[PDB]
Amino acid sequence: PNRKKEQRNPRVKKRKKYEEKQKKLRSVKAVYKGGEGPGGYQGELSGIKTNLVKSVKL
Amino acid sequence: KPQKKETYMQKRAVVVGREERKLRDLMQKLTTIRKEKIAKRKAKKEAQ
Amino acid sequence: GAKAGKKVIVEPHRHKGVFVARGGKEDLLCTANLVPGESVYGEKRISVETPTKTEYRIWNPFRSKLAAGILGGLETIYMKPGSKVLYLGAASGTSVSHVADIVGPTGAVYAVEFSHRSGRDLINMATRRTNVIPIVEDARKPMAYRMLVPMVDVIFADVAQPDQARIVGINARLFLKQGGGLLISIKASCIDSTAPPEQVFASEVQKLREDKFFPKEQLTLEPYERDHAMVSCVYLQKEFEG
Amino acid sequence: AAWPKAEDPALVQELLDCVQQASHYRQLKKGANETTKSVNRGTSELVILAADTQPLSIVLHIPLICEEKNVPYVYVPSKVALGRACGVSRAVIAVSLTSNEASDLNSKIRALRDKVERLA
Amino acid sequence: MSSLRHAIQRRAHKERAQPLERQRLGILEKKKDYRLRARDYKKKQAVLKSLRQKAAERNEDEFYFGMMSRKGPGSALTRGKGFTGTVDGDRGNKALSVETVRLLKTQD
Amino acid sequence: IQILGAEKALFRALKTKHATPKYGIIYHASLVGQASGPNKGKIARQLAAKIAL
Amino acid sequence: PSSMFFEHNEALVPPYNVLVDTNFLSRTVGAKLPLLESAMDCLYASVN
Amino acid sequence: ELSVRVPQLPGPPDTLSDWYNIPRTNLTPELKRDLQLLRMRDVVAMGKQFFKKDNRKDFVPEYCQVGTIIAGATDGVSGRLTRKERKRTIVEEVLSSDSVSKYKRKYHEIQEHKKSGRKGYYKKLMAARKR
Repeated sequence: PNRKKEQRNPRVKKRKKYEEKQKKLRSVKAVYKGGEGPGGYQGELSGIKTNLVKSVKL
Repeated sequence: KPQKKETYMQKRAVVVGREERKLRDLMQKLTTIRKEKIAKRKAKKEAQ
Repeated sequence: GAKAGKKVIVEPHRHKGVFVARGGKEDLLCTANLVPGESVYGEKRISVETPTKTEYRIWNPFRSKLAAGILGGLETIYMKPGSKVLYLGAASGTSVSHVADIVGPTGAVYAVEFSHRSGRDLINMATRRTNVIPIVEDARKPMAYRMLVPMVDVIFADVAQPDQARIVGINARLFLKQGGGLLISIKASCIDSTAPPEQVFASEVQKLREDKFFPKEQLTLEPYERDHAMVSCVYLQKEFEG
Repeated sequence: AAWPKAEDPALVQELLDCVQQASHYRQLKKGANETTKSVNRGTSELVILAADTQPLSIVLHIPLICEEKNVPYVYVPSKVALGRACGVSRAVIAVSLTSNEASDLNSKIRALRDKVERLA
Repeated sequence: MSSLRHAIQRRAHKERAQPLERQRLGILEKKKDYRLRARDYKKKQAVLKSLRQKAAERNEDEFYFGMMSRKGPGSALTRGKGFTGTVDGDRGNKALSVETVRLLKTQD
Repeated sequence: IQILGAEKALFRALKTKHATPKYGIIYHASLVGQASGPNKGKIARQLAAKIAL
Repeated sequence: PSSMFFEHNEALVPPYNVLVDTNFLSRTVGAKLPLLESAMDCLYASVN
Repeated sequence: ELSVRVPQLPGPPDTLSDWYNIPRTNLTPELKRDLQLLRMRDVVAMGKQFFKKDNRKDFVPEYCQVGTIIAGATDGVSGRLTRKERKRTIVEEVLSSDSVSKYKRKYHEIQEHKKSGRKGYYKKLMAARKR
């Protein structure tokens, strides 16, 4: 069968699989990814939702 | 039934300005793009 | 960004005393300014002319671990307007101004700082706000300010010490009501720099439970600070007030 | 004026050796304004301040921001030695060495800031 | 199975179009478009069959209290040329008293 | 003279077919401040006419 | 929770915290088997 | 000393006592446009910045107050809107911003996709049959 240019090299495939599984991780949990930038605090740049409790209830 | 004569409350309506018509047109365009985006997201979630 | 002159609207948060000001491309968090018309540390503030004296001040989550925890989504922060708050680790009084702006004029914030130049900054901002009293003393020895602190309702603890749980344990044994709320901010790299942070957080929670607290919530405030946690616990009960 | 002063017995030289290691690893900011900007941006893990500074108010203004952000700070007694350890060809009076998520320098950073937190 | 088939086993079969000498009549309806047409017709006939059952099994002496605040569908004789079987609804307008029209005309 | 000073609300209301303001500068006189209710607007009318005279 | 990369717990590094159940404890006394020594010989690491 | 009292005897709250008296929403048409814009702020920044999907049935909250950012004393050269950009509402700022042509382009693509086969198409088919 016809296979992929990604599949002909086992390192480049495991590079692209890690880049997309590190990408799927940001959509579940929250990564740190640097604090405030050099510009300062431009607001919570993607929404603030008030009725959402995201703490592990001990 | 769609009314054919023009009522007095339609005759006495103020002609709206230019800035308010620009805001009205912008709100129309934003609401349509929002409705299309919501329908696409709901179709993708129903497929999943 | 959130430039000066943009129009925002200011709605109440789920918590009491905290508001969220949303507008355009950036929603931000704010508290009602106690002394209007002047910023403490050069923050952006929000003026609304009611149909003058009403101003709101923006609460930086990268600067203050309480606003980081509120944006993380704590279930409660225990400080309603009119509740006494003992702040431990009141370094220079930046977040203490926002806690005092939460608890309002009828509350009181007993801000304990140990260092002296941070004490100068704290005495300046407590000259401005008449409900925060400044206490320049070591938080490891709460016999120094037992004349000053009455039985408070909430303890905030933002000390970065390895003996943090013992400090908070003796301070809450001396100055906390039955069923007393507290929020402790744990920094894993300062508690145990070798151990993983989840194990450090579980060990600190277990030490609080040995020091008679009942922990009820815990969040790792991750997009604002690395390896930090905020643990909410109630002293000597299971419910908060009674 | 500099109360967390480092003492002689192999702590100043451990500090300057870790400083040189971080300067090779490119994880180090030199000079008072760069230390101030690194602490205010919060990336700082530890900050070394010279104590032989002509008038000391510079390395007195840095500990206020360090105490507000709760990062460790410590005074070494020679700005000439601090500049020689960094590799500058100028005397450096303030050095802040930052944090990265993956290194082997961070073990030296952690042991050093444990010793500094015991010094305070 | 699915691994026991080549790519030429997997290759799609294309659809023919309407002939170019006949393209003015519209698109050539294939099974998919026919399924859409049949679904719409079966749905409309199901609604019409339920409406015919409801019009057949109708009590001639029924009395709801909306009949004192609605105008009935009438007949072609009573209504006239403008007779649809639909009950006419209100557009929201109302006959307006003289004091309020005095106020509105002073404003105009 | 009844609605001198209330001209912004006046011309806003006249151009949008709202209801015009009842008084202007005249409101902070003495004699319209004793009334209460609709008698305030009635006394504003009568006082403005007497001011014109 | 932090230190969780897609069902891989990065929080567990030695010294391993091991919770013991009553079934495991009764059977590790029944099999003439020392508890901490066999746990250390299983994990090749210091357990608490 | 001690006077005759004034007798002053003749639903939902007006101001919140726990939130330092935020007044109830005077639901003006400009505030209604602003609130529609706030629930559609994902569409405004066209995919460059996505937002938390908060979708209640009523977008108008009970207590609001339209305010203005004053000033951060640390940043005042580029974190400050100029005089020809400090506008009255939020919708006026969105319209004075760029990418209004981008909104119009996306609207016309949606309009073509929705006029794709509805009734002008059938009028054209009927005319081509009748010719």
